[PDB]
Amino acid sequence: SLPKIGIRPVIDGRRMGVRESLEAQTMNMAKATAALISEKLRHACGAQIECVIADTCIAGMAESAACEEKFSRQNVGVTITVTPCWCYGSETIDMDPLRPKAIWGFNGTERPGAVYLAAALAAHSQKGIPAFSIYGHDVQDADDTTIPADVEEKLLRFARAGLAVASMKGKSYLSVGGVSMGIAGSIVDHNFFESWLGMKVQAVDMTELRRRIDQKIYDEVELEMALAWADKNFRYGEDQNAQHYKRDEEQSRAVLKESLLMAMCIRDMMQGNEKLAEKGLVEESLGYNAIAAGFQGQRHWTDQYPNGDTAEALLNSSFDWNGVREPFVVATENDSLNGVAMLMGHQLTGTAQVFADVRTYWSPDAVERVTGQPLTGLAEHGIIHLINSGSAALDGSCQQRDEEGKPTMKPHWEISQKEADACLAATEWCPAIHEYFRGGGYSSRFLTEGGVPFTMTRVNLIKGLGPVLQIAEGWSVELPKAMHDQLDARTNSTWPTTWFAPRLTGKGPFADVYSVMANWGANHGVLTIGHVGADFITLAAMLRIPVCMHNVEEGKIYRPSSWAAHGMDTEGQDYRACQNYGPLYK
Amino acid sequence: SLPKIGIRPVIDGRRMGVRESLEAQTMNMAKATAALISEKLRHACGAQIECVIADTCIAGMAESAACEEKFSRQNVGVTITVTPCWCYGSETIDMDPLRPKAIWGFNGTERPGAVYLAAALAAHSQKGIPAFSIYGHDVQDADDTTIPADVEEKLLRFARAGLAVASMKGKSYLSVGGVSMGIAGSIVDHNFFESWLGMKVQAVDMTELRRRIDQKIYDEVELEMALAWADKNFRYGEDQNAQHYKRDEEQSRAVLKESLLMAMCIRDMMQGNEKLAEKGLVEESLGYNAIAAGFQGQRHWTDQYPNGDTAEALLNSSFDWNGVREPFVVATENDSLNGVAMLMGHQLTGTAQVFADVRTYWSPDAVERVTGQPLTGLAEHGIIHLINSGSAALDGSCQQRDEEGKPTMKPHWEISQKEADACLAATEWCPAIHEYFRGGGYSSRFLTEGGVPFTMTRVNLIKGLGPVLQIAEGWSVELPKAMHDQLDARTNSTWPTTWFAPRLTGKGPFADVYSVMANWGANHGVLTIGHVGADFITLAAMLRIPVCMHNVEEGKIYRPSSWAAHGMDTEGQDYRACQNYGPLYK
Amino acid sequence: SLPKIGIRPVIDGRRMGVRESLEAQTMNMAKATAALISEKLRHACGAQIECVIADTCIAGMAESAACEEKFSRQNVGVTITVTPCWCYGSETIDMDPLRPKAIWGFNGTERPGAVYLAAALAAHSQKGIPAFSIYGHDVQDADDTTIPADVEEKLLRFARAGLAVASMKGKSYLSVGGVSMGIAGSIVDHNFFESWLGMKVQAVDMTELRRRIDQKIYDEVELEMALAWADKNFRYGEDQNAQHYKRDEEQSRAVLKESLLMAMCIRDMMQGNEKLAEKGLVEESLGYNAIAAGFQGQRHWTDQYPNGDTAEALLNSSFDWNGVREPFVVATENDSLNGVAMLMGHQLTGTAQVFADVRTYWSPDAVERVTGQPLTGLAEHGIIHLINSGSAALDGSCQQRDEEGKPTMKPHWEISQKEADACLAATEWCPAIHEYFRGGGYSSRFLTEGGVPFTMTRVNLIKGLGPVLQIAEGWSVELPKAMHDQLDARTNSTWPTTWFAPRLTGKGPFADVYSVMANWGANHGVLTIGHVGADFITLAAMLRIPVCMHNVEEGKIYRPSSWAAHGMDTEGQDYRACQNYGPLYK
Ligand SMILES: [Mn+2]
Ligand SMILES: [Mn+2]
Ligand SMILES: [Mn+2]
Repeated sequence: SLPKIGIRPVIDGRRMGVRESLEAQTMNMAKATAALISEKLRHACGAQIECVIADTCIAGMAESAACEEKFSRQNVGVTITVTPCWCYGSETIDMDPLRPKAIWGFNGTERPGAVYLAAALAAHSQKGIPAFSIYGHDVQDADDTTIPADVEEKLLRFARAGLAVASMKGKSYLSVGGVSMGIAGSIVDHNFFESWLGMKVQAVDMTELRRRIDQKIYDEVELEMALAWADKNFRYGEDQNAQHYKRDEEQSRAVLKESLLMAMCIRDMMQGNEKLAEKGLVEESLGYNAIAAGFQGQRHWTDQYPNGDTAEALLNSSFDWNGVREPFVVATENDSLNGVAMLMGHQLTGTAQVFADVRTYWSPDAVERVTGQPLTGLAEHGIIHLINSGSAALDGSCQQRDEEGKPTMKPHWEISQKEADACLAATEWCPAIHEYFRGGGYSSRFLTEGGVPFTMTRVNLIKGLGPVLQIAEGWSVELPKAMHDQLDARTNSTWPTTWFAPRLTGKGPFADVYSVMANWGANHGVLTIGHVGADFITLAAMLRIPVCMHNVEEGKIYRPSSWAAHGMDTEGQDYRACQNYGPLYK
Repeated sequence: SLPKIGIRPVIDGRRMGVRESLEAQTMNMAKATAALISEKLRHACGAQIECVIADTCIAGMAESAACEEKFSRQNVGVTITVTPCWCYGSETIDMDPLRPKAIWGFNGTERPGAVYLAAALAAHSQKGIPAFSIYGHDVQDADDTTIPADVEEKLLRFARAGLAVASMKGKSYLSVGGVSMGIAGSIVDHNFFESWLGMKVQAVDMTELRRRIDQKIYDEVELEMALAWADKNFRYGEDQNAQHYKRDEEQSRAVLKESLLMAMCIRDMMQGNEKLAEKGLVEESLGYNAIAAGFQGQRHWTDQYPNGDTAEALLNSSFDWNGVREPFVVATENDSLNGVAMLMGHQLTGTAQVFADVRTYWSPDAVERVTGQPLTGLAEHGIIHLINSGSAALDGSCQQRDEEGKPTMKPHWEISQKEADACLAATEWCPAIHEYFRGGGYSSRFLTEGGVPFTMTRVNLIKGLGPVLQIAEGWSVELPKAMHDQLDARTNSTWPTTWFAPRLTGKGPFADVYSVMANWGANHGVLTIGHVGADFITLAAMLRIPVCMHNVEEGKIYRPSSWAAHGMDTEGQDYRACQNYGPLYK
Repeated sequence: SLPKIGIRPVIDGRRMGVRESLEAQTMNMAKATAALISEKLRHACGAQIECVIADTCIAGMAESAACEEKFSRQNVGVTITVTPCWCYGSETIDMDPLRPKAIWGFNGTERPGAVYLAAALAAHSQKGIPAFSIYGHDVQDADDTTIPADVEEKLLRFARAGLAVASMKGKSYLSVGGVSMGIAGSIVDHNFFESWLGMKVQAVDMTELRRRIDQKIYDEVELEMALAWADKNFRYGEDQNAQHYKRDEEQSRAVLKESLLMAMCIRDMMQGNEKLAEKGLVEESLGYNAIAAGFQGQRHWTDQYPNGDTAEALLNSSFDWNGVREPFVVATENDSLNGVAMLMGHQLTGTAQVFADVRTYWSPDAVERVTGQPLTGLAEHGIIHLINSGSAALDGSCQQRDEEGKPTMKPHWEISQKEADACLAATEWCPAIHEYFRGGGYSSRFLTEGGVPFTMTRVNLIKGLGPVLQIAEGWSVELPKAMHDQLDARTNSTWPTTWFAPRLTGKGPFADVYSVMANWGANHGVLTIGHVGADFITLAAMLRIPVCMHNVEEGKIYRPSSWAAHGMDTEGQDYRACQNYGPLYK
């Protein structure tokens, strides 16, 4: 049952003509705002956002409380309060501390909603319930129905981030296994998930994965459909293994089968499968109500059974053998923390999220030193090498194209069947190397097209301080083939690659590309299509996660009004305010 | 809408006949629970309590999730989880912080439900979401359908209290005027109502009340119905005023009219009146969505107009000219902290609450000196005089008799109109003394019957500590008329009276009657009928208000299990645990 | 390298003869202490305790600085300062915050040790580093070298506990699996182990155990030995499974084989096995450096592979197919918190530890109702069924016997091989009930001999409060054969049983037997032989873990001096002391 947005039309309660004068414009402003969001935006799942409107305009507590009754029955997880006139501050505001809120005041003189806004905001900050401000840059006339650029931008950025918050609430992270090679992020912090995101964590031991394959706790016909799809579509790459370690044709397909079964069995665990009920396996059918998940893999799975690379790549992809669909969020090396970043990215943009190891920083001096060539253009100042250990969403090739014909990544509802297969055609599946993946496996190798805007994000936990976010907006570069193959042969050529250059501000961590990587707080990161830092920043305020690091333009910063009271400085305000309000849910 | 109780039947997840073998009993047990609550309990307003059972038994996150969706659209604000078997702990618990919750495990051996209870509870306190334990004293045979008596007490005590938490949530306290005569409780701490109770505060200047009377903003037909009704029933008391400050009948009619108007205009303010819409006054029709109020009175109102003595009495009573109805909660002198006690007591009992000033402690030495005869029986160790400034719930006369035919106060739905008139028959209406109340008034004078159990409660705000709760289970007593008459003349004989004897423990404040007076945290207190200390204590723990003074036996103290982990000592664990979890809402 | 005990003799600084008088006495008293300790105490593993003395006698900063670097060199985890004279306080105290320290002032008149003790403690508590205080009631003459009874208890109790804290520092807890059946204790909290105990947690997925048994990563020679032993010594009980679920003998051989192979494999993982390195399995030969360990089992392993009933039971015993050894600590269901109470139990007593489900409380009324008979003697007031879900240290049969020939448990170095076979011939190996344990297994069933004194303990984590300790001293009982069989039948007759009865104080949780269970913090607990509540209380205090529940007479309560400054109440002092000082390690 999807969350909804609740519009609260708010009004001057005084009569003898004043209320009746204002009613129509007020409710129409409400309607306007439903209209704007519902057409402009979608859930990440794909569905149409349903906005709920109060039965009458609110001018005080009786009317205000009817709305709450109407909203609770209707699962509203966000609200916007809209008005063109002055109304009675604290009597009319929304006091539920759990939901993100925003106040839109019509910037006018004849209709001075802007005035009420600043007062209703001051009530919010005084009662410890922060709210966002929507304030038009230019005074409009009282007979105008248009919505300016700025207002619409905020209205939408707000709603984009509010629907993310409410979508996580009440849902599960599924931890298939636990700690992978002492990686911090795989030490799943149930209190972080419960207190900040409002999630439950379900832990499942990887023998549960094994059990499902063996005891035939999957859809047997789907396996054949999957394999059929696998055969027609999968272009294989070079085996790189030592000769005595190679696998014959029959062994190679048993690996492949298992790999596919793992993908299937994980999905069955995350979201359930009615077919297993029919098949009689009634217990296993319900799933763990999980919108994100991790798979440990190394060391203990991959030292005997096939690595999860295929399964991870297919589940993070927008498409598979059953057609196009909304991508899953499955973290490799069970990196619950990178999964959070993915899950936010997913819910903010509706697109596939590229899991990525932050492998190498290529210094301009260093690249001249081994390729003989110069880093040129976007890579002038240095390059960074994003390359996961055998898995990534296939959407990352960027064979998807926009309307202007440039390479990009897109929502699942915007994706035609031809673009699905085009992305497969960019993908060669190289066997895993047996010293590390003794059970075998297949990598998904691709190269992300150059010149794509990307947002590198990461969430870390810092003892004594809590969770923090890191952001680095940038671009993928496309190096000369001569240079590329030699840095690729240099690293791990079996694996998917992305060349990333980050926007520099010449300040602090973004002074030079070196320090960007040097101030990263983990070996992993998530790549989200686009420049979305401004949207990420707003979500981190809503969760009261401060941002230790970002290159987003100061003008673009959008947070609850309460934050500005915590200081003029954009960074300093964030730590005090986050400390103040603390986690949302407990 | 009214709040509902969610019942969560929880079950072992495994099949092969295991879940099957239990579904029946586990479902039957939720139904038995909802039935009992629904039969033996009512809302404070007299409505039937609905209960919502989960669609399926719960064994994991997915079923648990669907219970939540069901519960959210159904306005449930209390849960009880029931099981007769072991289940999967943290997967199956209710996670919402803002709801009171309980767990009831079947004390069986074939059915080891208490073994899940113990694990679930440990889960709760590890995850900072405390919950109540319901464990039956005696092992029960698997086929037994009956609910033990000790289990019934706990279930009901929990429901009774939980409903009160959920009833206050989102309602208003209407403060009519500001501070009265420097009384701390008249400084309305808006944050306390928000954070602790989940209510809001509406402030109305008393000029508004004047305005309604001036501009005839009230159902005019009602007024002559009121006035008619009083003329038929109101006894009158001697004018203890001076000769020059006495009033001719014409003047007296003016105050009584006004005294009865205030009752109606305050009531109309608190909840609203559709008649006012019908007469064109659509703004005033609505009300402030208020379940409690307070009226300032002195000095600024009582120095010109008639005091609220009469209004307050009738409003807090369980009947008026329109017959027997659920009482209101209006605080004399705008004592919002006496308001809260009144509110809490009323929600726990359904009955009317007696506002009292805590006027005199009469020593046994002191009584013998002024009357020549000693206090005897229940008054053996001292008496405390409880007498409010002119007002009190007429039901406080205790003219009502119960099933065994002895003095009491019943929930309004067990009040026959015949009894209603007996409480009016024992009340004499006496004029206000002019020097204090210049605008005059009438004061409901009655004498409470002896031997009636009472609990006396107060809430107080201690800066740097928060809200605290005082409780004192005791008896009202009858004194010999000669004795009573002397002590009434010294104090105020136009004012209603109750002679209170607190039950002693011989320890702390309850070592003697003097100490009970001397520790009481304010000049005002509240009388709830019967011995309801246990219910208050439970309610207090649900709201995380520590209890600082009580004479309830140690076995009766019922609180979440987490409390026990903060220490064996019932006073020590309470402060520490209350310090830990803090106010419920923010 | 085990920790050592550092003994500090301290002396009056001043020379000119007086110092020189005391030097002989001062260190003769320190050598007595080192002799007393190493005579009456041994390490839990069996080794003799090594007491390092300071090279000189300490009288100022200079000598005390030498003594530390010597003490750092020798691995002392505990210090005991002794003296028979005045010395210079702030100059002579051990200042290392991590080591648990005690000070032993001699009670003489010519030799004023008492005075030094108070000034030293005062300096300690003023400098934030609590220490214990040893003081004899009765005064002794300076020529007397014998050490009195009461000083002996305080020295032994201190060193016994300080060694516990010392032995756990830097060691690891091995988590074989993740969360078991949503049990809080099996959500291993890494930061608890680290901060409070100075331990690490190593997480291994249960698939790694699979690999070791499938790829023969074990000693195959021992395996045959084990099977041989198993055939010779194992008695079997009857199969209580359904017929269609009964295993034939070919299957029962494999199930047994793997159960035993689990034992061996889990051991290897904990401490290393060098036979493996010879065998070319060098990486698996090191192990994880573990002094406790949890095994998850349900649900994921037990739904396809044989359970750990047998393995757990054999590892936690004081003997196996290689004869008598220091028992291991393996927690069933990966309940790490029960593991911690086992670890503590073990370190303090050197015995085996019994892991229990706190399954049923049998009120007198209940036992009369069902058996027709009444409980009697120690069982007079109630009885609590302690029964683990398949596995328990076989020592728990209490077939081992003491000097007088009374039932008991002994540390592994006082257990005759004849005794171990006694313990084993009390057992019968019942096959696992198929529907809970699909994979099979063998549940070690015995009946604990009555009259034995026992201590039940538990550790819980409370959000906002941190860890806490539960203690209940009592005895096991022996009921009439007829009564036992009625009670056992309906419960779980294939599983090991212990009838426990807690000493009642009349107060709080120990007012009666119902309360004991009712306030118990989890489904699980640990049985440690005898009445060692006094020991756990002392170890808790060194560990800064409040004691929320205990029935130890307060005469025996022994904690650091600083505690006394936090109040007279033996409970309030504790919570305040623990919140002040908090975890030893970060
Ligand atoms: Mn990696
Ligand atoms: Mn008063
Ligand atoms: Mn158990």
